[PDB]
Amino acid sequence: GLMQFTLPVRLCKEIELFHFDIGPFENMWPGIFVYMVHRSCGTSCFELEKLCRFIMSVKKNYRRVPYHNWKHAVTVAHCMYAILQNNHTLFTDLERKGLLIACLCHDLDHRGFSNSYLQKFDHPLAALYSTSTMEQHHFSQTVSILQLEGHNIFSTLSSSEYEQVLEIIRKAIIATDLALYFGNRKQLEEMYQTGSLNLNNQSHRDRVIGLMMTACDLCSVTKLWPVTKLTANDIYAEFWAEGDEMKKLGIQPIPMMDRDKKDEVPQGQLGFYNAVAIPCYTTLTQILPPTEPLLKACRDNLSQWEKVIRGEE
Ligand SMILES: Nc1ncc(OCC2CCCC2)cn1
Ligand SMILES: [Mg+2]
Ligand SMILES: [Zn+2]
Repeated sequence: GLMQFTLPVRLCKEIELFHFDIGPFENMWPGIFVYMVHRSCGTSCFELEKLCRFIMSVKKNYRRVPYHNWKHAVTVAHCMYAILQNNHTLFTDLERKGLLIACLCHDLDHRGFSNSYLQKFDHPLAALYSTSTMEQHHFSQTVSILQLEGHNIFSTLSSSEYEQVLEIIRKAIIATDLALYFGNRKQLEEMYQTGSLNLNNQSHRDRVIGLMMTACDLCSVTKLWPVTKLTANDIYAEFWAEGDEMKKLGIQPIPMMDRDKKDEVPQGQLGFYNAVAIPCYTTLTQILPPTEPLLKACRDNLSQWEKVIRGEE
């Protein structure tokens, strides 16, 4: 285990920043993830042969969809890495191990369709899992890959630590269901403001990890404008495909998913930053002050979308 991963100078420096873009070279993404695990967790956290086999099976189980693909998995993992590196002492050994794996696995086998579309289509997964449909599926796929021979990266954990890490991963992946975020953020807002937020309270830790998962999952809105703007195209490529599939079931989709209403995109992003993103990063900055650069970048991107609307770009 004297084999370190190193990145070229520009990446070695920029990877520490919240707004890092992992770049268009797919073959560098595994090495970027291993680099992050080594610095975030330690060079001993995982057996490298097992980790590499885990990563390549996870990659194979992401689909070639415009947005919810392998690049998203690694991008979301990198956002978690930056949060963990700016909040060193706040998180246990198992949490750091668990959360980067949770982020890598959080959208496993995504087909580019919302929980709503599965329900309206009457997909088998909607019968198996009544709520957080895709998210229970992502966690199921995680456990499946973990159970493949030579893929159990948690092998050296005790039985109790193993149940703990798999519970961190399960709660973290379920928390990426945006329908759960609204209630979770509201509850964290109340607890921070009334002064009852207690990081020794496991149910409180769970909620804070939940908000971090939402924060990492939405992190396209916290990049530099050229990345945010170009990621928005991939996000909308999926929304519009889903809108088309709604129209095939004889259902008018919400306007955000209707490709006849592309003109309304900039105003839809405004609503989304105001309703979801800004509140998310505001509450996260309150609980974890060193994540402030995410809120700042989100506010900058909101300002850029206001400029699109005024015809200034
Ligand atoms: N930039 C961005 N990122 C995520 C978004 O999700 C939109 C939700 C509303 C219904 C579908 C999910 C939107 N815009
Ligand atoms: Mg998801
Ligand atoms: Zn995601």
